[PDB]
This record gives sequence, structure tokens and C-alpha cells, in this order.
Amino acid sequence: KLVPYREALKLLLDDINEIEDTEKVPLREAVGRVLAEDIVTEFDIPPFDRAAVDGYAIRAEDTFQAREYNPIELTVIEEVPAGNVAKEEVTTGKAIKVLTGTRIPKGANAVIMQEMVKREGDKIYVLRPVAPGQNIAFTGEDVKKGEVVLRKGTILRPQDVAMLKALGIKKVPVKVKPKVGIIITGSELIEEPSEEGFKEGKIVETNSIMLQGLVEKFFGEPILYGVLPDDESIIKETLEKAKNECDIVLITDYAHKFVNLLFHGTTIKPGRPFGYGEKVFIMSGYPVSVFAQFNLFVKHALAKMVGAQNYEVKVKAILQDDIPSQLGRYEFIKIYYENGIARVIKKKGSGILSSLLASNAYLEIPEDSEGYRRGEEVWITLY
Amino acid sequence: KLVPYREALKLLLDDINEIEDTEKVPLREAVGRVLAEDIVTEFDIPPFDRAAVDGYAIRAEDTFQAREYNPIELTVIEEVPAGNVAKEEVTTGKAIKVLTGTRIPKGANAVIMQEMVKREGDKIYVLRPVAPGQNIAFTGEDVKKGEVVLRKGTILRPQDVAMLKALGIKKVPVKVKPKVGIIITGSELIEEPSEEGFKEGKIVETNSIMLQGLVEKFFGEPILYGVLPDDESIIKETLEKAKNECDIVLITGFVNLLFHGTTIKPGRPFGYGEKVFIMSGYPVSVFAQFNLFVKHALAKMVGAQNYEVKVKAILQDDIPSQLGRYEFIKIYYENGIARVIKKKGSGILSSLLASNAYLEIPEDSEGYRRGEEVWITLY
Repeated sequence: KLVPYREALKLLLDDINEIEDTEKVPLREAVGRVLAEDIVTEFDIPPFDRAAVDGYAIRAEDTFQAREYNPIELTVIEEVPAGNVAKEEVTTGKAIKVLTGTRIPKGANAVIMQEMVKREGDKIYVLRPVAPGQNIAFTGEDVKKGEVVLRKGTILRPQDVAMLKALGIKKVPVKVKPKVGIIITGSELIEEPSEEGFKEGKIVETNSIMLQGLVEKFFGEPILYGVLPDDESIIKETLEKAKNECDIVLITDYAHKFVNLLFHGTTIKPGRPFGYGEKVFIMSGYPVSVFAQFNLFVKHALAKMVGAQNYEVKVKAILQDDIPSQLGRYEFIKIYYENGIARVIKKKGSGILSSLLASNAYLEIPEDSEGYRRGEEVWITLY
Repeated sequence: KLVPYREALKLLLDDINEIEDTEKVPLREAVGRVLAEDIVTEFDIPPFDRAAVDGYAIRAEDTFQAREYNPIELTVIEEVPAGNVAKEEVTTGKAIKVLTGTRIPKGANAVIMQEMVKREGDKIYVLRPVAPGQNIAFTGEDVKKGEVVLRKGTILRPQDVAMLKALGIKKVPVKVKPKVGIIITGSELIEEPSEEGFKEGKIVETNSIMLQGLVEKFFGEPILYGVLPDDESIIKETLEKAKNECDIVLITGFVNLLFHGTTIKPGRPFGYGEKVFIMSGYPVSVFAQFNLFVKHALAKMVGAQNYEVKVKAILQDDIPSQLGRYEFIKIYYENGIARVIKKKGSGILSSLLASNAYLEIPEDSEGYRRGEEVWITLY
């Protein structure tokens, strides 16, 4: 009995734990890494209340009864030079000329733009009510002291790394990349395309390099154990992989002889013969089928191991073509998404890699669905 | 006054040229690199006719009379082990057991699944007709000889690199990374918040590292020229050296000025001239200027295709915009919903952290009401 996808994904992921180990990596090599913990700032940015404009630091309260025909008069007791601090305080009926960046003087809770008042000698005139906090960049308006600026599980981008430099963090704590073993199997398989190779019925090996890239794309460090022949004794070095690594992936007698399996034979299509047990992922050998198995299983296991958040994008799209679907089978459907439209790539059928190249995304159709019509809106996952 | 955004983008990109230098990198470090040229296959893939299923290579016409009440007997003369080819030929009344991937033996024209027949001794029994070619992955059904399998300007992904390995390419020709000088001006800049200057109002310099990550994300190699003082060392000491050592140069805040003062908001004082990009000093303005200008220039330099993704979302809030200004508004996209990131300030960084996309509003628009369907660009 093929086990449904959602049951298989739960059995698999419940077996997988978040790796504990962390390490400090420099800002220059931090992009794409997963934060091990919350990052809390020990600094206010900006560190003090600043004038957002060249103006006069006043009391907002003093101008509440200000109109065009009732000008409130204030007296300018000081003008703070560039990069200085006000020596005098602000009391009722007073004002202190400041520049942008200048610390708001004691007493003041607002700043009025220079041009919005009439400068007659040592007096200024305000014609409209000024709000409390007007033109003040308050302390910590960017980030406040003791505030979480980046959550655990965040996948760092350039703007995140810049915030880290703003907080004075030279080397940021991130999760250690899960080591993922890769064993290819098949006496059929060969490293290079050649004439004599084709005459002896050999096909070029492709899943190794594809899985290396896919593991590196999703938080892991791939470790190659190479292509092996169909030989029980030599495949028993899967034990070396389980010791050396957190999880291990192997490509296509029987597979229960090497692994104690939670499941084997699943509902997905392609990728039906997928199984898993003891950190070992049994994969299908044909590129299209390995890709679907990676996105539906491996991708989510790796994300759980580093606690990755927001590691995939779901997009709403109008479906271009009909997708008829088998009941009892969870369809992995390759999509090329452009201009809000999901165009279905249909192909085969011998691990024919070109459909992977022409696709942008995938759509998942549950077992209880007979398919979708063109015009129906669908949710897809970007590669 | 202000040069419109679409006109200023066209002026910048017309001045930018595709770099012609190429480079052969191993498949192991090929992902993310941009293809210098088309890549044509020299072999059919699959290279030979193979079985698409575990079963028995037969002649199809032996089974034409096969009914459930008229089983036809074929004799298994050989069982091919995985990786080998048949030593024997399929003729009338004969079958050769094959696994998936096995080369189709001489004489056979179809493969019946093992599930469909019954095995008793050295004999199978076919209860149903099979057509010629059934369950056979024919030569070149994936890719034919001489076909372009990968396009010029493809940003390589794990599956593309897979195709390269299948083609026998050990080192793939990709564009050399465009070198991008980065010069930071500003007298109030400090390097870290623990310095005494921070409490007086000196600003921690974050635009350098943000631009390094931004350049590397979009095809380039960043070259640092550091924070330079207010002197002769700015104009054509560091700037001339940077123009000779790099293809383009970014400078946050002379050049023969193509334009200056554009209509985008934020990032109005953006300008470009002979490969040099005069950019803002505010992180949000620099980020917007990068996405609206520098990203597209890097893409043109390597001929990259499909370097950004545009999706459809529904606005959660209203977005008032002013006429005569091309808006760069940050949003957080999630499951078909576009929430607008509302926080603005003197030079904040947190609003870039809280957003994962941006919406562009043209100059001839007054804004969008909540509930409308806009197009956004993912970071």
C-alpha cells in the first residue's frame, strides 16, 4: 500500500531534529546562512532624539491656539552651531535654532521648519499648530535598545548583514550546515558520454551533480561518496555515510536489506518508489523523479535541521492548460510561471531532464483531486 | 527639472555594454553563473533506445491475437543484468527480460511490463495486445543532436548543471563577473557603534557591506575602495583608479554627467555618468536605486535572462502616492497578499528587513486603493 504524501512527510520530518551546533561566520560570508538565534541590539539607532529638519526647537503646547490671524510669538535664545549641543533649555514662549542631526534641547518636544516661520529679528512667528514630536527622529525609531532586529531562522540577505554591522557584530552566529551524504548506485552508470560507452549500454551519471547544487541551495554541505556498482558488500559502506553525516541520500533487488525503513512506496508521482529510515533517503535514479523527491521531502528536512523560515515562495497564478490527475496519486507538476500565468510543461518518462530545464516552479495536486481546468487559480512554488 | 524614471533608465542602459570576456568554470561552482553562449548537444539523449519499464522485450506482432481467452506463449531466452546489453536477439516467439534503462535488444520493437504477464518457468503469457514501440524510451526523446539545450544568459541552476554533465561538459563557458568599485563618501561616518563618535551622532557605515552583498547577488564582483576623506583624494585619485580597475563604479553620498536629479522616490538625487553611479547615503534610498538602476545594468552586462520574478498580489492597505514621482514602495508578500511596509525615517534600515518585495507606481498615477491587484517584484 502506497502511503499518502502528507503521512509520509510527517513520519519523515518527525524523525528529523534541528541540529544544535552553531558557528560564528564573518559578515562577508554571511549571505544565505541561517541565524542560530534572535539578534538583539544593545544600541538605540539613532542613539538620541534628533531634529529631522533645520528649524527651531519649540514646545508643541505653545502653538495649539495658533492661526493665520493669531500668530504666537516665540523668542530665539540660542542658535546651536553645526555638530554642537544646546547650552540653554527651552521654556514657555521660547525657541532654539537647530540644524538637522542636532540633539533636541532639554525642554523642547518639537521642531518647526525654518521656512514655515517669519524671522523678524530675534522673534519667530508660528501661524499653525505644531504637533508634539513633529520633525523629531526619536531615539531608536530605526531599532530600539533591547529589541529583536532579526529573528531565529532568518536567511540572511545583504540588508540583514548591513543591520548586523549597524549593531557592531563582526561574526554572526549561524547554524552549521547539515552534512548530506550522496551515494549513487548502478553498474549502468558512467561519468562521461563516449561512443564505446553507448555501445555497452551505459548512461551518463547526472543526479550526483544535481543533488550537490540542490543541497547547497538549501542550507547543506554535500559530501560525495561516488558512483558504486550494484553489489551488496560495497553498498554496505552506507554505514560510513550515516556516521560521517547528519542525513544521507542514495540513488537507485531490495532496499530493506540496507535500511530499517519507516516507509517505502509512496503516493507521489513521479517519485513513487521513495522511502526513508534512519536518516537515509532512498531516491529514484531518474533526474525528473529525484527533483520531485528532493522538493517534496529533502528540501523540508534540510529546512527543519537549520530551522529555516521563509525558504520558499508561494504564488497565485491562472492555469493555462487542463491537468487531468489520477485519484490516489499526489501529482508533482512542473510549471513555467510568467505574467501571472502557470503554463504546464508535460513530458516523460525516462528521466528526461529537459522538462526540468524548461520549468520555473511546481504545482501540487492532492490525492482526492481529479485535476484542474484552465482558468482555475492555483498555488505554485517557485524553484 | 527631474528626468523621468523610464527615460533615465534608458539613458543609463544605452551607455552600458555587454562584457565580451568569458571564462571556463567547473560544474561544481557553476550555479549562479551566467552562460556566455548557447550550448548545443553533440549526442542524442537518450543515446540509444532503452526500456521505460521492467519487463520483457518482445516482437509486438506476436501479441496481436492475444486475448484473455487466448493467451500467447513466448519463451524467455535471456535475462539481462543491470548495466549489460543483451547477447541474444529477439525473434518470433521469444522474449528477453530487461530492467528499466536497458538497451533494447536487436529484433525487439516493444516491451511489456512484468506486472502484465505471468511467469511460469522459462515462459511468459501475454493476455493483451501490445503496440510496436510500447514502453520504449526512444533515442533523443529528451534532446536531439544539434539542438540548443541551454540558452545564452541562463543563470545556471542545479538542473542546468545536470544537463551540462549529461553533455560531457566539465568546464562551462560563463561571463566573467563585472567588477564593481564601491566608494563611500561622508565626514560623519564611523565603523562601529562602540566608538565614541556614535553617541555624538556619527553614523555606522553599512552601505558598503550591503552593496557588496547586492553586487554578488546580481552577477558582479565587488571591489572595495574604503571610506575616503574630504580632499583631492576623492576626485580622480580614487575615482580614476576605480574607473580603470573596474567596469562600473558605485559612489554613495567629478564625472562627465549624463544625468542627475531623477524622479524616483526615494532616491531622487540619483545620477549616472561614464560608468559611475552617484547614489544616496541613506540605506533605503541606496537599496531602491540599486533595484531600479544598478541591478538592471549588471544584468545587461552579463546578458542575464529571468533575473527577477514578478507576481500578482492583493493590497492589504491603501498606498497614497504623489504625481510627478516614480514610487519605490517596500512590501511584504505572502500567499497572494501584499502588505505595504509603512515605516519611514531619517536613514532607517529596519524597513528593508521587514520587506521582501517592492511595488512600482508610475509618475502619472495618484496611488492604489486597498483591494486592487498590483504587480510586485520579489527581492
